[PDB]
Amino acid sequence: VVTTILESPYVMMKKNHEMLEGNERYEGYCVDLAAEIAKHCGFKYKLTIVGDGKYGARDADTKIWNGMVGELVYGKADIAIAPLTITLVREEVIDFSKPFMSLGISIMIKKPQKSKPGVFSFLDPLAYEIWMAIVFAYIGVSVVLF
Amino acid sequence: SLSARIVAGVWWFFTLIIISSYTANLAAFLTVERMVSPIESAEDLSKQTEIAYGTLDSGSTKEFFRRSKIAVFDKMWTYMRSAEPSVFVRTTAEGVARVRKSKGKYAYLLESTMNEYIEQRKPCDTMKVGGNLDSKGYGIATPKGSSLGTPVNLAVLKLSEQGVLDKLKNKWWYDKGECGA
Amino acid sequence: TPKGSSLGTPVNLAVLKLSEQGVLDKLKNKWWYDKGECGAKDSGSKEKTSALSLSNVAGVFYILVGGLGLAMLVALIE
Amino acid sequence: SLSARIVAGVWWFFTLIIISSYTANLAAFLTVERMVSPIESAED
Amino acid sequence: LSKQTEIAYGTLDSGSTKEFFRRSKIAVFDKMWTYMRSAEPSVFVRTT
Amino acid sequence: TPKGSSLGTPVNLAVLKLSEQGVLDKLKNKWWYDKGECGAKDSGSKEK
Ligand SMILES: C=C(C)[C@H]1CN[C@H](C(=O)O)[C@H]1CC(=O)O
Ligand SMILES: C=C(C)[C@H]1CN[C@H](C(=O)O)[C@H]1CC(=O)O
Repeated sequence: VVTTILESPYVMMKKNHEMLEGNERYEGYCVDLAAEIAKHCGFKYKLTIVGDGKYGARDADTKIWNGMVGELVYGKADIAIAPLTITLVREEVIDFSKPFMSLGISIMIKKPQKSKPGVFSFLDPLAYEIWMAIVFAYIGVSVVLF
Repeated sequence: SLSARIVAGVWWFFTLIIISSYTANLAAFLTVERMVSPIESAEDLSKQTEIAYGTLDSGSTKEFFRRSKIAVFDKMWTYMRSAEPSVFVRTTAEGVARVRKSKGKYAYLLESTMNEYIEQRKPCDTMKVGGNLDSKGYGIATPKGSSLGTPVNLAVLKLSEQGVLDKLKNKWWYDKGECGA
Repeated sequence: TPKGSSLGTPVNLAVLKLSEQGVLDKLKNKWWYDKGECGAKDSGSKEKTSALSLSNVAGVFYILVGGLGLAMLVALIE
Repeated sequence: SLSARIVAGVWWFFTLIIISSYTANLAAFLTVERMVSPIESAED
Repeated sequence: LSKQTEIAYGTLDSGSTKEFFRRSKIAVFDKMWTYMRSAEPSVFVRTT
Repeated sequence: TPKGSSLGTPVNLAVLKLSEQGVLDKLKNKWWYDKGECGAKDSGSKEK
């Protein structure tokens, strides 16, 4: 039993999922990866959606794990294939395979496109240092002229 | 006074060279189509408080900012705690929606992978800027002491080595992409 | 570590610990870009503006200055 | 004086074409540098 | 063209081209056949 | 194929089936431009 969470493009419902049955009705990176791990390790598997719809965490009061990690420790599922981050608290509790993907904490911003000119940018294909030097040259040559 | 002629001549040479280099490089700028960014790096984003930025409410990213001992991130964490309206979002999609609606008011900190994905999908008006702030990884999880752990581990090894993971990655991210390259 | 060893799992936990508190990043920065002889490492990333570097125009600035100095000399001889 | 004037004209055109040439070639030189290097990609 | 939804694209109503996109198992063409399959307003045209 | 052979029609169908699956395209791209010792079109300019 391979438990996973719905995330794009990790796990997705095919447009025909109403008609499709079982493992066939899920498409995604994680799905193909499940196929590969199964083909290499030679087992038949059940693709399942996590009941809590959460990855993992420990309730502060009860100390009980939630989501797929909980599915793993408490024995609702045999394996976890999903965008699951390796952390210390999780590693203590379950065994992690070597990382199959690299990620980092990164910044997403809006794209400025065409409509935002950045007048300063068009005023400075030359570096601000060059402007410093050219003003200094302007006043210096001005005093040499006077 | 030929001293004046040498001043004016050399200075004329100077300004001519400057305006010529400007013309040349503006021609190059317009021809080549370089990428335009408002923000260089995360640390620069800390330095400039003009743009508000946020993370998800429950996740390991917020955990990173919280329990990290690194300076710049501590600064950004000080910024992220006190700001109202609440800068934290329940879903990543919601936060990115806030990035799209704000016209440059909002920056979002998230996992590089999800970032790249949303980057590739319509409207594709949002970009990933700067390098990674840290390095984590996803992995297949197994229950402790289970039989499957080590063989699925080796399977993952093989798949990384023979290029299956990379090809699959290229398939689901950029190749199924909604906009350009 | 050798297969079946006792130290592997706790040193693993230790690696994760260090990485989560940013120790590894600090170490790499220390032995790579901190001790860097060339310097301007993070510069080439954050500072890559393409555009124009001051260094190229610098020479023109120097022939301007030297021209002003020769102009000073010629002003003296007049 | 017509002589000196046509001298000034010819020299003006001369320095004109030279300056235009410098601006042109510098423009090409700088247009080149921001093109993605072929050798950079492993496949290439 | 396959990697952007900004510009719509279509083929005839019937012929070797539609049959090509339909039967083709190649990635780009499979994708374009999906796009054309679910697209509205219908992108198919009766004549050249 | 020799005139009157039993191989003619099925190899004909084989060549067709191959063409429709893009196999000829991929194989040509393999033997021609994949093993090429000068990269694409751009190599010649050398930036002037
Ligand atoms: C995408 C989400 C919400 C998940 C995926 N991995 C991280 C996890 O294992 O919690 C979460 C992201 C994050 O914490 O920034
Ligand atoms: C013009 C039409 C409808 C015909 C002509 N040849 C192809 C055929 O005979 O199948 C069709 C072109 C196409 O399918 O786009």
